[PDB]
Amino acid sequence: KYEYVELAKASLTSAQPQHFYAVVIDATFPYKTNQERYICSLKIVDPTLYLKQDASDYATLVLYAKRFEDLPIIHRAGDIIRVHRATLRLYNGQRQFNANVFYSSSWALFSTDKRSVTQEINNQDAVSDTTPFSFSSKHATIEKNEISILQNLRKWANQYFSSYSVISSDMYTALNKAQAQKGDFDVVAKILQVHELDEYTNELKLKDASGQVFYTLSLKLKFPHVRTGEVVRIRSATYDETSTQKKVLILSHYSNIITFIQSSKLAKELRAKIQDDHSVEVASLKKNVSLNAVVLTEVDKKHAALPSTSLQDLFHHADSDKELQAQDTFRTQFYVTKIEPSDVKEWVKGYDRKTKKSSSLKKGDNIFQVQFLVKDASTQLNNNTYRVLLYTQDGLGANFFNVKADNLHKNADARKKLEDSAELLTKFNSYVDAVVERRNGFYLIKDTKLIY
Amino acid sequence: PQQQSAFKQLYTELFNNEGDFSKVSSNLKKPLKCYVKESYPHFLVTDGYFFVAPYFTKEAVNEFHAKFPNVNIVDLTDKVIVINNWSLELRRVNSAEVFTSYANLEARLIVHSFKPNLQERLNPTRYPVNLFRDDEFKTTIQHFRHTALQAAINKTVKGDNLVDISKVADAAGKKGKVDAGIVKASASKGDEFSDFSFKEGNTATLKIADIFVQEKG
DNA sequence: GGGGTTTTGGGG
DNA sequence: GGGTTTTGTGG
DNA sequence: GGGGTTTTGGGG
Repeated sequence: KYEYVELAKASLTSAQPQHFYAVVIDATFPYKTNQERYICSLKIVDPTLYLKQDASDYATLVLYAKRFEDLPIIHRAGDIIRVHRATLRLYNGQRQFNANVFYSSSWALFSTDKRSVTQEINNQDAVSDTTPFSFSSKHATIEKNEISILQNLRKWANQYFSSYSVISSDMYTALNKAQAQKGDFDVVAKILQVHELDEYTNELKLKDASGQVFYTLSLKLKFPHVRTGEVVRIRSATYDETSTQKKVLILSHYSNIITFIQSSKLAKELRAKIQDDHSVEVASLKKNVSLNAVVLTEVDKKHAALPSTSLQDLFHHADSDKELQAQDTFRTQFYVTKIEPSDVKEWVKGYDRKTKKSSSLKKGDNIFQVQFLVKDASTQLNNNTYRVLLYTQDGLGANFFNVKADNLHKNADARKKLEDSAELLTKFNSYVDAVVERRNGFYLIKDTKLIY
Repeated sequence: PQQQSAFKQLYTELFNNEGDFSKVSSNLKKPLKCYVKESYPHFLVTDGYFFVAPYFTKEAVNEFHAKFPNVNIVDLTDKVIVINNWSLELRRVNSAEVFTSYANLEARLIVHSFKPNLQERLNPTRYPVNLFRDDEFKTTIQHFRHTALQAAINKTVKGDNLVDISKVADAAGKKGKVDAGIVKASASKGDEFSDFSFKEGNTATLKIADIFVQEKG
C-alpha cells in the first residue's frame, strides 16, 4: 500500500521515502554523466504547488539510474508522473525530490490526454485511462484508491494548462535575443516546417512570438513527435555563432523538445498568432547557392493530414509491401535533379483524345507532358534517379506551374514563367512536397502546385 | 559574415573547391593552434567551436618523439598542440563507421608536424561539436554531392525517353511495375553513386591504435 | 550473492 | 540537480 | 531493512 502526498505538503525534515502524483511541465532528456550514471531532471506541479504569485511555481525531480532505459522520456508537457520512494530536500530554495531508480525508487507516466504521444504517432488506442504508458521496473501496480487521484489530477491538469501559460515568460528566451545569451537557454516556438535532412536527421524551422526564424537539427529517433504547425518548448539550446548563412540553434544530448497537452492555452494562442514565414525562402532565391531549404510546392488542404511515403518505398517496395499495395494515392517529398524533355518549349504537347497520342506543339489539344527525375533522403546514396510524371491530359496536376497549358513556341509569357520555374526546381536545396497517383506503374503528380 | 570557426571555414572551402587544397585561400594555411579534447580511443582537437580528427603521418610522429622525448601523444588530452605543417585531403569513406564524416565523404586534416604547449594553456570555449554534424556544413557537403549528381545525370540521361502518354492515359486495363520509373544516375559499377571529379587524395596515415602501442605495448 | 545503503548482521 | 556520453546520427 | 533471488544464511 502506498500513501501519496501533495508536493507542497511533503516533508522536508523526514528524509523518508515519500510517494506522489504530479504533472510534468518540463524535463531534460535522459542523459549519461559518466560510465555508470544516467540522469533526467524535470519540473513538477500539483494542486498545492503550481504558481508563484503569477509566474509558474514548481518542485524539481531528479531521477538517477544505471541504465538509459530506466528513465522517463518526456515528449509532452502536461502528462502525469507517479513516483515511489523519493527523498525530499531543499536545494537553493526549491523543493527537490530525488529518486535513485537504480535502487528502490520507481516512476510511472500517465497520459493526461486520451492518447500518449507514442500512441498518437502510431495511431494506437490507450488500453485504459488507468494504464501507465511507460514505467520503470518490470511491473507497475495501480490500486483502486489511486484512480480518483489520477482522474482528479488530470481534470486539474487541463484546468491548469487551459487557464495558465504554465511555461511563463521567465522560462524561455525570445529568439531575436538569443545571440545576447552567455550560455544555453530555452525557447517556445511553432514548428513551421520539418525538413528531412538525411537518413537520421530532421531540420526544424522554428518561429516564436518574437517573429524570428531559426533552424535546428532534430534526430528522428530522439524526437519522433515533431510535427509541422505544432508548438513546442525546447529545453536547452545555444546560439550558433559559426552559422552565417542562417540562424541556427545547437542542441545537446540532454536537450529536449516538448509538445503540449491539447488544453494548453499557450500552445493554442501561439499556434494561431505565429504565422508562416517565407522571407528566408524568398531571399535565398536571389543567391546562386542557398544553404537554406526551400519547399517550392504546397499540397491541397484535403491531403494536409495524409502521411508521406519515401521514394525508397515508392519505387522499391510499392510492389511488395502489403500496406503500400492497397494505396493508389501517396504524398512524398523530393528534389528534382533533371526535367525532361530538356527543351522547356516541349513541356506542353498537343494531345489527341481519341488516339491517345501526343505531338510537338507544332499541333494539338494542349496538355503538360513533363517528366521529373527525382531523388530524396531515403535514396540519397544510391546510384538512382526516379521518374515522377506531370501528365495533365486528364486534369491531374493541370495547375502545378500556375500556368495553364499553351503553345510554348508562341506564348512567350508562358514559356518564360516555365523556364524560370525549371531553374528553381533543379536548383540545389529546392524541394517538392506533392501528392501522386499511381497508374500503370508510374506516379503522376496531382492536387499540387508551386507557391513561388 | 565572418566565420569564427577556423575548421569550418577551412573544410567548407575545401569542398567548395572540389577537394583541391591548392585552391583554398593561402591566408588560411597558417599554423593551427588547437585544444585537444580527446586522445584515445579517438584523437580529437577543437578550434574553439568544432572538433576534428587529425591524421598524423609516420614522419610526423617520429619527428615528434624526437624533439619531444617521453611526452606521449595518446596522453595529450586537455592540452594544446600547434600544427605547423598540415594539408587537407578529401576521402571516400563509410560514414556508418566513421563519425567524423558525412554522406560517405570526409575532409581529412593531414598533420606533418605538431608541437605541444603544456604551458597552462587555457581558453573559455563553448562545447565543441562534431563539424560533420553541423547544419551548414552538412548542407555544404550536400551541395557538393548535388552538383556532382546533376552533372553526371545530365551527361548520362539523354534522348528524352519520356513515358508514352498512352501508358498512363488509358490505364483502365493496364498494370505496371513501379521499378520501371528507376533511372541510373551515372556510369557506375555498384549501387552507390561515385561519379565525382575531385581526385581522391591518398597519403598514408597511422591508426590511432598503432601510436598507442608504439608508446605503451 | 551482490547493490545500495546503513541494516554494518541477519528476514522471507 | 540548468547538465557533456559514445551507443560517437536517442543516451 | 528489504529486492529479487536462491544465496534459503551471510559479505563488504
